[PDB]
Amino acid sequence: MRECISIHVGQAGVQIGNACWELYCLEHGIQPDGQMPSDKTIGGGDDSFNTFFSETGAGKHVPRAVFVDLEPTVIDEVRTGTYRQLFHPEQLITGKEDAANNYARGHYTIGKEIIDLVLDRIRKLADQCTGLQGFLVFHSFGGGTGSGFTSLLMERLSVDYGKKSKLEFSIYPAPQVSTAVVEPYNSILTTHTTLEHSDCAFMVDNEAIYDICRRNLDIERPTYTNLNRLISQIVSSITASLRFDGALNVDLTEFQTNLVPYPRIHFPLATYAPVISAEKAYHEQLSVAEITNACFEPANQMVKCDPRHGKYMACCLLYRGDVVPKDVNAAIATIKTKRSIQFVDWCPTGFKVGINYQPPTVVPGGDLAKVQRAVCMLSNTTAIAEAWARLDHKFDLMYAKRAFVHWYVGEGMEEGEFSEAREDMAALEKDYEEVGVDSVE
Amino acid sequence: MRECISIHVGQAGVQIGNACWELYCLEHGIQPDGQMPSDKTIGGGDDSFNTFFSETGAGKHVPRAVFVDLEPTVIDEVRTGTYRQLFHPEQLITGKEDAANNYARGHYTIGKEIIDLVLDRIRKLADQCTGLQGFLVFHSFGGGTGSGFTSLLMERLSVDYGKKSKLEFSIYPAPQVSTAVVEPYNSILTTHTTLEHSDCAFMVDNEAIYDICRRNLDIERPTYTNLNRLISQIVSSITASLRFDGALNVDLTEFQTNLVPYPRIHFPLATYAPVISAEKAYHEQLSVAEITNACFEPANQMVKCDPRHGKYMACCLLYRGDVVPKDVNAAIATIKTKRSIQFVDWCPTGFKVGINYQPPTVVPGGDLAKVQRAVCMLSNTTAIAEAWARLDHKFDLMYAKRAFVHWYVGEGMEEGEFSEAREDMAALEKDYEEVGVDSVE
Amino acid sequence: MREIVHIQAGQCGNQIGAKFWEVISDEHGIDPTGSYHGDSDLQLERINVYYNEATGNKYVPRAILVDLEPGTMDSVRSGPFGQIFRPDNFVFGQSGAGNNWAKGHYTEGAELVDSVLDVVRKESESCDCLQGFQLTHSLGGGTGSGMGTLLISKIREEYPDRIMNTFSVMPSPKVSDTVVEPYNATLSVHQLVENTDETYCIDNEALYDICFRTLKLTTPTYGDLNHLVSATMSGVTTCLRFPGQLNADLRKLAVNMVPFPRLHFFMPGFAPLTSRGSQQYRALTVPELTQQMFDSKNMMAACDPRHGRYLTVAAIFRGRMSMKEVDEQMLNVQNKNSSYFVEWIPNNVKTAVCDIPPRGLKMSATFIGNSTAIQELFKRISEQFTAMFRRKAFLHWYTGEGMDEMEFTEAESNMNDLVSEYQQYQDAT
Amino acid sequence: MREIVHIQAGQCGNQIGAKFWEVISDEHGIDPTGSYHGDSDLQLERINVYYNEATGNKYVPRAILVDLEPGTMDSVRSGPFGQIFRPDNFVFGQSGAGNNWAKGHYTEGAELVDSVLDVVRKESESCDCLQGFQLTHSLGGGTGSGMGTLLISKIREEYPDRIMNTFSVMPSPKVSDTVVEPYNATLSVHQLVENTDETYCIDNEALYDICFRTLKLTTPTYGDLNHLVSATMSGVTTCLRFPGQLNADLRKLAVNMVPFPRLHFFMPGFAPLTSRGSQQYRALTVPELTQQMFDSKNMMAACDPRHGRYLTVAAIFRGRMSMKEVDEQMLNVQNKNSSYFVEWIPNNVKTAVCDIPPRGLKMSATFIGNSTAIQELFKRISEQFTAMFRRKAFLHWYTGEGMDEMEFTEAESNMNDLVSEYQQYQDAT
Ligand SMILES: CC(=O)O[C@H]1C(=O)[C@@]2(C)[C@H]([C@H](OC(=O)c3ccccc3)[C@]3(O)C[C@H](OC(=O)[C@H](O)[C@@H](NC(=O)c4ccccc4)c4ccccc4)C(C)=C1C3(C)C)[C@]1(OC(C)=O)CO[C@@H]1C[C@@H]2O
Ligand SMILES: CC(=O)O[C@H]1C(=O)[C@@]2(C)[C@H]([C@H](OC(=O)c3ccccc3)[C@]3(O)C[C@H](OC(=O)[C@H](O)[C@@H](NC(=O)c4ccccc4)c4ccccc4)C(C)=C1C3(C)C)[C@]1(OC(C)=O)CO[C@@H]1C[C@@H]2O
Ligand SMILES: Nc1nc2c(ncn2[C@@H]2O[C@H](COP(=O)(O)OP(=O)(O)O)[C@@H](O)[C@H]2O)c(=O)[nH]1
Ligand SMILES: Nc1nc2c(ncn2[C@@H]2O[C@H](COP(=O)(O)OP(=O)(O)O)[C@@H](O)[C@H]2O)c(=O)[nH]1
Repeated sequence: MRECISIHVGQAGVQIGNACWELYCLEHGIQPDGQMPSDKTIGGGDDSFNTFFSETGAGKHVPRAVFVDLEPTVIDEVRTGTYRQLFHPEQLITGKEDAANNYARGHYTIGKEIIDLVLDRIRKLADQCTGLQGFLVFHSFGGGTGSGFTSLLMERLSVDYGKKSKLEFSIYPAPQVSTAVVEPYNSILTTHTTLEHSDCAFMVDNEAIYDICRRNLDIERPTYTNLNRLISQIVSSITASLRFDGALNVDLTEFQTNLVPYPRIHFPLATYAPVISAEKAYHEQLSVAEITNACFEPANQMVKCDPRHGKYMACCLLYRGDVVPKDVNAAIATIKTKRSIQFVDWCPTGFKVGINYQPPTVVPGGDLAKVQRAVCMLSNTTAIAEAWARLDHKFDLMYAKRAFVHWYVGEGMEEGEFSEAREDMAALEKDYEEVGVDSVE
Repeated sequence: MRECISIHVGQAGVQIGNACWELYCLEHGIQPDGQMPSDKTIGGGDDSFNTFFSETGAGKHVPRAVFVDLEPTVIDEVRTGTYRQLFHPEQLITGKEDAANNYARGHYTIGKEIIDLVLDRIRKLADQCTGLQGFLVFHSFGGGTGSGFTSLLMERLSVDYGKKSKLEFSIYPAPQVSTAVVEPYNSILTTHTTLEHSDCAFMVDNEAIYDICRRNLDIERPTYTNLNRLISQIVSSITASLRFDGALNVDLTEFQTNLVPYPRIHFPLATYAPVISAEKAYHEQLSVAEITNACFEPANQMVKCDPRHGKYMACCLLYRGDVVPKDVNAAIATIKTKRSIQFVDWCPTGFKVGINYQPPTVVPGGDLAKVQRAVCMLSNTTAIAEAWARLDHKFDLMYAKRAFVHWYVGEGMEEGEFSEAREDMAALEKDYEEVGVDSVE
Repeated sequence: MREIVHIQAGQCGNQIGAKFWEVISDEHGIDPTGSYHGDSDLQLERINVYYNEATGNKYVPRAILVDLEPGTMDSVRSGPFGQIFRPDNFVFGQSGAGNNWAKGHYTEGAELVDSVLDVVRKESESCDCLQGFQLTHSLGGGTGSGMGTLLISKIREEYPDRIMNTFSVMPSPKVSDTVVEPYNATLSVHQLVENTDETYCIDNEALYDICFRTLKLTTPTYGDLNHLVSATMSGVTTCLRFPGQLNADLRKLAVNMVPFPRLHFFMPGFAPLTSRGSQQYRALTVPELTQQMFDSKNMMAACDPRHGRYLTVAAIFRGRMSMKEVDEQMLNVQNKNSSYFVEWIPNNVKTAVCDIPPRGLKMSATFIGNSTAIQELFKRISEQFTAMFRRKAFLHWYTGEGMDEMEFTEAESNMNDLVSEYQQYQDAT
Repeated sequence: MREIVHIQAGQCGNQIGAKFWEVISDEHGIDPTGSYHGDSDLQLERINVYYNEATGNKYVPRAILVDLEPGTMDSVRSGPFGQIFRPDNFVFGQSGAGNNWAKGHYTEGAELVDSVLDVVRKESESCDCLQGFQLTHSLGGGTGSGMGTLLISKIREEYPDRIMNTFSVMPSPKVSDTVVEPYNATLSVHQLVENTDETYCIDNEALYDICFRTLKLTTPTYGDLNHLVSATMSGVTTCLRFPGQLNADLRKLAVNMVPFPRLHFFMPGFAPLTSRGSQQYRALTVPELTQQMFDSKNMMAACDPRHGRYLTVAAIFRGRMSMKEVDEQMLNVQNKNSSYFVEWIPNNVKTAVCDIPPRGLKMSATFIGNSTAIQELFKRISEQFTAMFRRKAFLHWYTGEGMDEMEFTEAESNMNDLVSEYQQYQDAT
């Protein structure tokens, strides 16, 4: 059984998961009290709730997910909220003080105190698995728990397990919008485990999502609650071919085989094409052809980036619903035709399509409309180096005067560690300079 | 008929028995006024009340148990309480002053005055037996009656009877928690009869039970009343295959044959796996496989101990309820697989399973939930030597200055007896050093 | 003529035989009460092989139930088939065996065996012309091992020429549910060597393996594994009870299964075994059944025949079948697999063919193999034995009961000598 | 006689064969449940070429379904035709292949192939006189490519003289839906060279082109393209199953299709293909069908024959037809187009004529071509291969799984050598 583990770390990581685990409840037809209703005398793990829901006896569905925070407060929104009996009580693990936007606290001081209790929750879910697929860590670069703790966990998960996929859903720091002033300190130090221990790190940021809500979608005033329903449709599609039938299904490992060229070039941005408001959902031509072109739009990116500034290296089309493939292959051939879209010269064969039959669900009270088709495009590009150049420069400014150093050293790390994680990220940005360039003879 | 004798000595020994004889009343369907209700026109000693209940004429069930105390006060909680007509009047034997945390008083001074009246109660129950199995002494090491009197009785029970099993349910002194300061004096002196006269001594202690209530069970604030319902499920399962049908039944003597290697290596700790609170009883996977693994947990121990510090020598699985054996044999083979679990090198064949069909009863107002399966694991390990090293050191501290010696000598024992019972326990702890070690050639 | 006395002994012995006399009692159309409700007069011609007819056409088996514990007897009495036995054949003590060999063979066994051999003589003095006996018991129990081998070693003094065979369950190291089952199995292998004519070694793991892989069961109990075993025990003496084209008694097997004395440890096998649903997808034929009887995954002994050579086999078919296909399939096997057979014996296979299949299908078969690969059993025990005994663990519960050490060392050597008897007869030309 | 074992492998393999045994199961009037519901006794004379008759006139194919992923098997079971297979032939692992060649050929393939060759021997030991095998698989998948070529290279060690052919789907650069399909196709072309008797190279673009232009379909799925392909695979072995005027087995083609060893890569073709509606406007005749079989737009391989020369072709007609018109049309072609044929072979065409058309029309035909123009396939791959491999992209997912570089460089050279084998046999007199 294609089972998978969600881990939701820190405030952002928890609050995304609300929006994730809201959705799968609708995907598999599960009430917020964990119950499938009486109109499901059909095949459950044939609808495959069984990758995200261990079926407790007597018709009861509890996730394979763990909600971890160093602060009591965030998870206590999940107790009560409405999800107060969806979750297993023992998978909502609270500390007492958060890392408090301090990587040294989340990794050394506070994080170690709950790390074995969290790893022991993993084993209780790891031993219930048959054919474990991998882990889905959610966090934010630029928290304390999202960076400090996640770094501590990913070390321990690499040692105990090794073999499985470990996906990350990070939130990257936005170039203008930021709310912590040590936001770049906590991102340089999380660089270390993100490239080494994760197998595929995704990056999103809040400004590139603000664009999409306002422009494609005509929401006046987004909150985090609005953005995370969007986040969840990207992840819901990723992991949908594990758990629904379709031609050209794609396991969690078939991403990495088809998306990732080299060891540490594993930072693909996602998109999602049918972000359409109810009114704008008429005046649609929402065919396969238009929605494939919309993925390649530099405005429909989930990262503050412009693929017109770099070259794509792989793409990866994951479609849901009322789909005929030859419409897709004719829309690929258009994509190969255009010269505004630069692939690299060593790719040649562009990219991997994957289709699934299960259409998305419209989240109730949600922002989307009812669409028939839907497409994430996970896509390596050299344009995500530009996100890095805009953030190294913020780190290099503050660390030039050794600003907030005294908080960090007095918590269980060294001054020396800044100089290593800065070199470490400077080497990544040098890899994408050398991976964009073709070789000639 | 598979009959058995409970003897409940001292304050702790009585107050456990309340929680034991509460339970069997529910096991066999007996009201607190000793009556089976009208809906039992089925086979009584076929449900085999007849190991713990001599059926008085006219449908009335009185135990084969004797409640002994040197103090009037404890048993007077049983007269009245609610059990005031469950018990035979003549099996509630009171002294007038307790031994008063003084072994010399419980064994020589006060104990001899009631010892023949207690042995004569045994004969009145011994002669009513057909196929007497053995005795179940309950007490605490570190009382006066629990140590001094129990030592006196076990001498007399070995002489009159010899042949039968004599189980003990001791409470061992906890390393931090203690309430008597001569607690180690009374434990060194009870060492003598525990290894010599008992056939199988169990040890529990209060801290290792505090853990389980708080952690597995989410009780905020345990009392003795809470702990002893737990104690009683361990004993209720031990003696359940005598008195219910199941495949692989296990008599009282089949423990000792399968649990006990050598003459004095007969100190097995028990566990119990489904200690689950009502809320945490959903979010269960409470299969046979998980509940077998839970026995081998160093946290689910009934002794302040960590089997990761010693090697198991035998184990002994006693299961109740909705059980398919092949699930068990596949869970054994997992246990043999792991290298965190050290058996010894002369065991090879690990351990003995036993199954019973009768599911536990949820004690009303009790702490457990409704579980379908349940497992005690009686298990010899070399890790119980560690409980001893932590208590000899407390004895050796106080006896270095000959502290409370003047109370003991002036009551009917010698200074010389401390030096013999210290050597006696030092030899046990030397046996487990020499029984953990394999022989090589 | 050719009666069989059944001595089911111990807990395990009683469970199998409970299910055993539920099959035989279906073979001959015996009511639960003990009346006859068949239609075919084949069921009665040879009913007397197992059943005493009593007054007014009730049919009481010739089985004797022995125990050292009242429990199993009360279960059987109170069940569906309590009515079928004679109540003077429920012979039982009160004090349990301890899963201790000494306790069932010397102390508490010897006390009872007088009151049981007196029941053996009720049965043996009533028969026309007795053929054989049979224990159903367990090497690894107290009464199955100890009391069983006391009953055996006291029947050879009375009835020294009847085919006495056992269906003995042998321990497997993968599935352990008793700590001293090496002690209890070693001291009874010692007795089965010198005293028995045929020994059908059965394991536990080999029966799950049939349930999981072949039958596609989910959740096996003792109830299910012995339901298999009873379909083997029915097959053994089929041609004793039904007419056939080749007949084959107990004695007929014994004679040409057993090259040397002492090597009388057989590996059964049954075929067919399908799941329900997967029955309309196998065509049921003699080459279909032959392939199951020689596949390793249909052995009720937890060994692989490929770790040795069959000395001899017997093939007992039950059904309206041909003789060429039988004589050919049994030929094409000992040609294609000629290195899996001992070559100093021509025609390793004996066929027997009955006419009467079990009461649900056509064309069953039963494989009974004298393979050299059974020393894999005796060594896995004599490694556990020698690992506990070097410490002298669990010794006082044995020396306490009338035994001593020198019974152990000799019994260990009698097991380890016959490992060097299967070994000699595997290799060396 | 002349049985065919079917090994459908991978995801693609299972989809085609799902639709393949929906055609064959119509050729012989097999019910979805597995009973027979025909009327003509032609359907049964040679049913045994594909179907084991089982107990009580049910017909179980001789197909084995292999996968490294439970999904396709559960789909097929739960569909219209789940009932038809034997449930012991649904052999599958749990961990997916990765669309990785190494993962299906070394790590997770080798683990399973033991449990599959044991199913090959269930099938091969039941046949009267086996003719051949067949994979249905995909060069560009994990299990289709990797596990397929592990199964093949282990059958040549067992059954070294049976016609083993593949219907392999080959990648096209116009339609890409996997990034490393050059890696996965290169390492399996290497195995198909030395191990296979005939190889029917099929593409994707060539099947849309038939749907769009000829059939006038709107919206093709895998469901529709393999429905075509299965009408080719039926045609191949028609004269093996039906009586004809010229017969032609698997072996008959093989022999005179293949000049040199190693050049066993064929281009199928089917005719007729009309839309519905445009059927009453074509007169259906032998010159009508011949013109479709030689037109480039009816090739199921995405090439143009005009970029080379046919070495040899075979023409397999199915229907009540003449022999002069056949013998003439096949003559008038290799005269008018004599520069499109290799001239060192006289009579490039082999005709076979069956008597039994498909179950909707008269007079079908099947073109199977050994053209030199198939090096257009091998070069379009060995350009993508050499463009990724010069960077060593996607390498750690391969060297991680037991492979190394030197398996690549040799496998690239084995593909690039046979480009220089079609090249030699196109030109040079
Ligand atoms: C339509 C049909 O043919 O059904 C068969 C059947 O499907 C199969 C699968 C049966 C079936 O057996 C089981 O499923 C099974 C259940 C528990 C324990 C062991 C097996 C069957 O239940 C059992 C049943 O057996 C008999 O009736 C024999 O007489 C058998 N008798 C019993 O053990 C028995 C069963 C139930 C009640 C009372 C007695 C026997 C075999 C050898 C020697 C003496 C007697 C049969 C043939 C079948 C069913 C009914 C489905 C099989 O078993 C036996 C012992 O025959 C399992 O593998 C064999 C092959 C059979 O073909
Ligand atoms: C009235 C009439 O003559 O109609 C024809 C028809 O119009 C044509 C266009 C058919 C038709 O086929 C298709 O349109 C088609 C659909 C999906 C994929 C591939 C083709 C036909 O559907 C398919 C159908 O095929 C058969 O019945 C064969 O036995 C065929 N069987 C199947 O594949 C099958 C399909 C659907 C339902 C049941 C069976 C076969 C072919 C080769 C080997 C074995 C079996 C036929 C002759 C026709 C229709 C019905 C319109 C054609 O195809 C076949 C496979 O024969 C397409 O080009 C040919 C030429 C036929 O003349
Ligand atoms: N198949 C099988 N039979 C057993 C096993 N253990 C004991 N037996 C049988 O049970 C009988 C021996 O009794 P035992 O179970 O020791 O008796 P008790 O333990 O006092 O009730 C014999 O007939 C044995 O063949 C076992 O593990 N498997
Ligand atoms: N023709 C073809 N077959 C494919 C393609 N991708 C995978 N396959 C086939 O699918 C099988 C692998 O199964 P896969 O799709 O990986 O299974 P998953 O775990 O469900 O993704 C192999 O037999 C492949 O040859 C493709 O692009 N084309």
